[PDB]
Amino acid sequence: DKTVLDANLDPLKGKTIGVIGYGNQGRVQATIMRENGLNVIVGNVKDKYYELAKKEGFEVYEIDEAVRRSDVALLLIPDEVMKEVYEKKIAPVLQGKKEFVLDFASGYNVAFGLIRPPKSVDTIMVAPRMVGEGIMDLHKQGKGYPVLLGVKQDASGKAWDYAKAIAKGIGAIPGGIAVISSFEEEALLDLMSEHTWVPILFGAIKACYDIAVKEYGVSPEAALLEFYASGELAEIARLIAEEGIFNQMVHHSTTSQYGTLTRMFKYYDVVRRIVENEAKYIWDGSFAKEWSLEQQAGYPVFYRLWELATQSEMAKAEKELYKLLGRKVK
Amino acid sequence: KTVLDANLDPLKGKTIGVIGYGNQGRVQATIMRENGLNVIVGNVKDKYYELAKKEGFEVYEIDEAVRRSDVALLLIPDEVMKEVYEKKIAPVLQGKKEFVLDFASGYNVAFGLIRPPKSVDTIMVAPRMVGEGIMDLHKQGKGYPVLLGVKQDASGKAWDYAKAIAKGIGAIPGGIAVISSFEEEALLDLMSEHTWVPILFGAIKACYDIAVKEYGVSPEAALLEFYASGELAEIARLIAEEGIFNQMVHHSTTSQYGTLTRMFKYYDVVRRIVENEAKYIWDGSFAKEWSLEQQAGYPVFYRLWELATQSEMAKAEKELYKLLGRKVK
Amino acid sequence: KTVLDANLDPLKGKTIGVIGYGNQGRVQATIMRENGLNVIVGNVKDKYYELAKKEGFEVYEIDEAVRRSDVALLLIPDEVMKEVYEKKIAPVLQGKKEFVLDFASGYNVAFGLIRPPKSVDTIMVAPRMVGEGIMDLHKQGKGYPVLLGVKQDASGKAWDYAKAIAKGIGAIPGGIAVISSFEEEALLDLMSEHTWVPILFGAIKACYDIAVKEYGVSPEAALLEFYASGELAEIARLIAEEGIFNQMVHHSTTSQYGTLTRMFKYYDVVRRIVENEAKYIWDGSFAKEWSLEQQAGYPVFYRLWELATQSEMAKAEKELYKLLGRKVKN
Amino acid sequence: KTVLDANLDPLKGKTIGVIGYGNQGRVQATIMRENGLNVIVGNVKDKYYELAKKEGFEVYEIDEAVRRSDVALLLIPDEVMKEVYEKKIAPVLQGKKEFVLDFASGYNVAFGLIRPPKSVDTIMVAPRMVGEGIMDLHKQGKGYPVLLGVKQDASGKAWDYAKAIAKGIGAIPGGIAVISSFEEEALLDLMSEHTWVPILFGAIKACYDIAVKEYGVSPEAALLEFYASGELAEIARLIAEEGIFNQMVHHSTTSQYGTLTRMFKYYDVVRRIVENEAKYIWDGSFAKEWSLEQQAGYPVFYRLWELATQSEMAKAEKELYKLLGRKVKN
Ligand SMILES: NC(=O)C1=CN([C@@H]2O[C@H](COP(=O)(O)OP(=O)(O)OC[C@H]3O[C@@H](n4cnc5c(N)ncnc54)[C@H](OP(=O)(O)O)[C@@H]3O)[C@@H](O)[C@H]2O)C=CC1
Ligand SMILES: NC(=O)C1=CN([C@@H]2O[C@H](COP(=O)(O)OP(=O)(O)OC[C@H]3O[C@@H](n4cnc5c(N)ncnc54)[C@H](OP(=O)(O)O)[C@@H]3O)[C@@H](O)[C@H]2O)C=CC1
Ligand SMILES: NC(=O)C1=CN([C@@H]2O[C@H](COP(=O)(O)OP(=O)(O)OC[C@H]3O[C@@H](n4cnc5c(N)ncnc54)[C@H](OP(=O)(O)O)[C@@H]3O)[C@@H](O)[C@H]2O)C=CC1
Ligand SMILES: NC(=O)C1=CN([C@@H]2O[C@H](COP(=O)(O)OP(=O)(O)OC[C@H]3O[C@@H](n4cnc5c(N)ncnc54)[C@H](OP(=O)(O)O)[C@@H]3O)[C@@H](O)[C@H]2O)C=CC1
Ligand SMILES: O=C(O)C1(C(=O)O)CC1
Ligand SMILES: O=C(O)C1(C(=O)O)CC1
Ligand SMILES: O=C(O)C1(C(=O)O)CC1
Ligand SMILES: O=C(O)C1(C(=O)O)CC1
Ligand SMILES: O=C(O)C1(C(=O)O)CC1
Ligand SMILES: O=C(O)C1(C(=O)O)CC1
Ligand SMILES: [Mg+2]
Ligand SMILES: [Mg+2]
Ligand SMILES: [Mg+2]
Ligand SMILES: [Mg+2]
Ligand SMILES: [Mg+2]
Ligand SMILES: [Mg+2]
Ligand SMILES: [Mg+2]
Ligand SMILES: [Mg+2]
Repeated sequence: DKTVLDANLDPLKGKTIGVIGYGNQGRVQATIMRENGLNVIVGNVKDKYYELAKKEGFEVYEIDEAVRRSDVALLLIPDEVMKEVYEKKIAPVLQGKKEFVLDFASGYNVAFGLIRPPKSVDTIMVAPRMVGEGIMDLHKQGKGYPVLLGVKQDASGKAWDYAKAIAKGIGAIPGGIAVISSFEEEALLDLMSEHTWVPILFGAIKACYDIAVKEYGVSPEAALLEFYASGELAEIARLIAEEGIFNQMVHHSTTSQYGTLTRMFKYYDVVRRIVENEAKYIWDGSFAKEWSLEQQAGYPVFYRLWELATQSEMAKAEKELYKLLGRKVK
Repeated sequence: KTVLDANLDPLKGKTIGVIGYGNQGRVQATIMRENGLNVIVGNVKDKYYELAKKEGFEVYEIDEAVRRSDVALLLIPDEVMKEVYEKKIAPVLQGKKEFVLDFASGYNVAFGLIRPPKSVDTIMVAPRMVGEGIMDLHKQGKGYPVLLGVKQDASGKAWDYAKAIAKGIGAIPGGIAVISSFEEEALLDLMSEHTWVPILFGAIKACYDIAVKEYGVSPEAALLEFYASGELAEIARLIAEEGIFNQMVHHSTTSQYGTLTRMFKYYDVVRRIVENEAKYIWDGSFAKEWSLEQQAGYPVFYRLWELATQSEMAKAEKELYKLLGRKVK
Repeated sequence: KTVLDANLDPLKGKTIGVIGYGNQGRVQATIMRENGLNVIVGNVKDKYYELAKKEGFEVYEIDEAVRRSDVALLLIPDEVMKEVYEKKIAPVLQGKKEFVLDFASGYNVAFGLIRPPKSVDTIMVAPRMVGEGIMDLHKQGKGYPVLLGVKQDASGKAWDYAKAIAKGIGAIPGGIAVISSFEEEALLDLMSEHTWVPILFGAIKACYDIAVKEYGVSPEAALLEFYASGELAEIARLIAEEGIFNQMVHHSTTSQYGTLTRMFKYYDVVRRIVENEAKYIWDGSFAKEWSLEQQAGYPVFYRLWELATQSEMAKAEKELYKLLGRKVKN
Repeated sequence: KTVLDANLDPLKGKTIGVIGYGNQGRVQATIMRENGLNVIVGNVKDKYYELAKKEGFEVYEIDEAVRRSDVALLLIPDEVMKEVYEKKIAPVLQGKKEFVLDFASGYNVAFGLIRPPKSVDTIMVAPRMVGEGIMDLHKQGKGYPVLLGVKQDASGKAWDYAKAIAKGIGAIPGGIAVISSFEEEALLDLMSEHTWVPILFGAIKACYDIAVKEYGVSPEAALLEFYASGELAEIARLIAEEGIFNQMVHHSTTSQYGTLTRMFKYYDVVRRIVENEAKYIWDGSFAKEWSLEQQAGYPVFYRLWELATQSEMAKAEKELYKLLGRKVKN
């Protein structure tokens, strides 16, 4: 229903695009838009990334200089420090604008109300659902990739004619898929993966090791070679991506199939209660209050939990094994 | 403990017979063919025989391979090793005054489903690898890990065989080889297929069923974030080659902080899950669950593919790939 | 939705192979011979054969019969069908190019105990009827209900057969036919024999064990009120004729008020009894319970008669029938 | 294990910069000037300066002092050390090639609130003493205990400094010095101010609130038995001289038996109180609780003073001291 695959590039012919940020994002969406023939500029603080970006012909300006030069901008800076740069530099300028847009990449700072643009402005979202550099490994092929789209304010009548038209210029369409969503759904799916099935994976290996070694008499050097020092995860995911999450398992054996399914439906009702509680804790914005306060205090907890992980009983006896193998490692 | 090398000299004058020619047969066979070792093959005559007839091997019947040789590698599955030991092979091994029997994975020994005689030496060589990449890793000359173990020894040299085998299947020198048992491997090679495999698939199934049903989300987008992307295919490449707690410097703090605060918040539940799942295996209460299913007709095994492959998630995933250009089943 | 009629020509010009001649075999058999149709009768040779040879039918052996015919009605139980498909029939069915295998109870398909090949059609025709009365009804001319379903179709005409068979077994036109699956066939045909059958027998056993041993009642009277009378037939005949909430006007309000006030007071308990009993069947965790019992020697099945048939209730029941003149136990 | 002595030459030939002149600054300061050592005294100028200029010391401003010297003893609280490192000092320390920063309480390091650079050594020297009695002890000649630790070393001599400092502050030889970390420094220094301090004050508050309001007791007597007398000091002086399980022979059996029978009856409850109170510190979930309070305006710390100082106990205590002649509240 909401599938979107093609859209014209005609609105932007005659409009300036101001890229913001030149991190490991800006070098991708800007370049794919440069060799697609659109007058585009760049804005950053001056560091190694400007000197790099000075070696590429880009018309780098200061930030507030670009955002009075241009017509639209792709605010490709992290979800951490977009608040300071909108509050301090940019937003006192946008009242000097009357026909303008502000294209975001991660809506953590909109759906939770941390930033509030005015009403004479259009806001949109263009989120690559892709690692970001693999795009450059793929865009040469002419095969695009998925994106996401959304709107907060449309005080110009043509928010969608911009958003649908942007994705055609960053190598996403025609050739891939473009999906229609909001910011409120953008931040949830972007967060619920970083809260629910990521740590519960790392939380099990930590407890399939702490049970195999300290209780059941197992060699530490072997316990890791079965969990996550082999090509299991490195190729379980490639198969899930290209075949089907419930269609790869014919490749494995029945002893691997039967034990999986009998225990997947046996624990669907105790990760449900983990996720329901972890989504209500985000839908209500009770995570921004947790993460926005940590930046004020000095990162006191974020500093400790690295020193428990990186000094535990697993990493200690893992760090030696890679020394006994010869990997590229700490 | 670790072994990193051992001479191939015990196995210059004895016959190796590999059984099975499947995902693992060709690779431990071919590598030992190019390493100067008179080796043979034994199987039923089928499509895997036919190319194996096109490869110069002495592909023979099973019990003829085992009156011929004194050593063999029984690379057949953990399911139907029992039928072939009780029926075809084991009545022969009484007629072998000395022999060695090299298993691959010890699901059929540590649980006592098979019991070789006492005039025999049992050993173990388990590739901890994907299986096919080993051949690409034989050409390179970079080996891979293995596991070793013993059930019964009546030669004083159960180890000089096992250590010396792994030198000849492209595992060492260049990789390592770790010392374990059958009892320890059938746990690690099962407790992965019980604990962190399903609880992964059990969360996506409930991070979707909560997003579409209760929170008003597009189905086509819910899949593009979880596991239809390039994400999952490279968070493993980094965990494998950098460190499970050292990839995270690449992500941002919004991705690091939410992870760690919730990993230590749930270590006391997946611990409580795995304790139950290990006691349900250490006591052999899984072989009784899996050996009975084979005897009934696979009745539960047949249903649970029919729920997974007809659920609310796969229905809308099976179509999104049609909107990308990938196959369907 | 609702089927009422279909042709009969898709089966004319073709042979039908009746398998089994039990208390259901003869019914669908004779009705199709009374309709003038070339049908054969495959069986093992016992008293049912010598009977079945006195009835004019042609008998061949099973693997000869299913070869001779074009479709067959495998009217053998759900218990020893697995042995006869595995041993005799199924090695023959690869020697055919179009064929059908008409089942009666799909307990042996939906649970995957049998798996027919790819070049074959599978269907279901379940008489939802007493079975014996159908002969008492074919001498009347009014049909009866059936059920229909498909497991696989490789002819494009899995339905023009199934819809057409039911007209030939005295079910339509005049009754109806309902469209379902095998997966729904076994559930409804099992949820009755798990949920409201035993809970009925489980209450009488506990309305007797409470009236005699705790409240001082004559045993000869406790049975005359529960189930020594035909009053249940006057609840069943009326429920079949009038309506399960319309047979109660015929009773009095003292019988209505106590019923309804307690039907809704316990709907929230038999719900939980049934939810557990349906999840224990949908997942196939009953075939594993019933297919193992056959393999052990029927050890539990043998005991539970000797508790029922030697209990406190049947003892004092078996004598009261001797004190009436009904069939005391053979 | 147990340190008892070390050299003093690694600091001779190098200046020492005393920061802070509080009730701890003067002590380690004067003892090092009494030992004939070139030391300076960096401070803000207040009554502690004018004092500190009357004592002969050289005062410079902070960023002038820490520039002048080679090492410094940052004897300022754990509360406003973050502001002075962030604002003044730390931008200077990149202009040095070898330096040391000797702390006193590692609440501001182990919780990551401060992060010194890579070209710097960090150490810990914690007086485990009242602090004022050290001057009463330096006029005696007997030293006292300390603690030692390291956060980073880039000289190979993080220990020949730390071991050597403690000899210069009247701690060794004659006392001892113990080897620990910052992470253990803050825990033991906090677990005492969380666990056995309040549970003491929490019992007297509930041995008074039960004796007066429920069991009919004179308020003027309930205090004279608990803590109006020096009997606590007669329990503390003896525990320091004799042994925490050897001060009890001096008491009677009625005082011995009731103690021990109830110490082991409640060891399994204060265990659970402390396990929760240590996991709430090891994870740094206290700095997030204390660093936020400073930002809001101290709203809770103002209230909980007004409940204690207006309670039912202090009211009738503040008058009894007026009825004795001790320091009634200022
Ligand atoms: N796994 C991941 O982390 C992935 C994230 N993404 C998204 O893709 C993009 C990632 O590109 P990446 O290159 O990783 O971004 P980086 O963080 O790598 O670079 C950030 C950019 O912002 C500038 N910058 C950083 N901090 C500040 C600051 N405090 N004040 C001002 N400017 C600052 C940087 O330096 P200068 O200004 O000198 O250039 C640079 O241009 C982001 O939008 C991210 O959300 C999507 C997929 C993968
Ligand atoms: N899954 C993996 O990647 C890993 C596998 N292993 C172990 O190695 C072995 C691999 O098993 P798998 O890869 O499944 O082998 P395959 O299923 O890949 O091939 C099966 C082989 O066994 C023969 N075979 C199959 N069924 C029968 C039977 N019923 N009777 C007789 N012969 C039969 C086949 O035909 P023919 O007889 O004509 O050859 C073929 O040679 C297992 O022991 C497994 O534990 C080790 C590490 C990981
Ligand atoms: N209970 C009912 O009223 C209902 C019945 N049905 C279905 O109709 C069928 C009725 O089965 P049922 O009534 O039990 O049949 P019967 O028990 O009435 O008669 C059994 C038939 O099967 C043959 N037979 C029995 N055991 C074997 C065996 N071990 N090997 C070979 N042949 C055997 C018998 O002998 P021979 O082969 O010599 O004839 C006879 O023909 C079932 O599928 C049931 O689900 C449908 C609706 C309700
Ligand atoms: N309190 C105790 O029971 C003991 C504490 N300690 C430890 O030793 C140190 C003692 O701290 P404390 O005794 O509280 O020091 P004091 O409170 O005794 O004196 C405070 C010192 O710091 C300076 N100062 C106070 N506030 C500020 C400020 N906001 N900005 C700049 N300078 C300031 C004061 O004025 P100026 O700068 O003008 O001198 C003075 O020199 C801490 O590290 C503590 O952990 C050691 C033993 C016992
Ligand atoms: O915000 C994040 O961390 C991303 C994710 O969805 O994983 C990259 C966008
Ligand atoms: O079938 C199994 O047991 C294997 C596993 O991955 O655990 C392949 C070896
Ligand atoms: O035996 C069975 O399964 C039947 C039932 O009534 O449930 C007769 C069909
Ligand atoms: O037998 C019945 O149904 C009666 C009732 O109304 O309770 C006694 C008449
Ligand atoms: O810093 C603290 O909190 C101290 C304590 O009372 O334990 C003074 C040392
Ligand atoms: O106050 C006490 O503890 C005494 C006792 O005998 O218990 C008087 C000494
Ligand atoms: Mg994210
Ligand atoms: Mg993610
Ligand atoms: Mg496995
Ligand atoms: Mg595995
Ligand atoms: Mg039934
Ligand atoms: Mg029924
Ligand atoms: Mg303290
Ligand atoms: Mg203290």
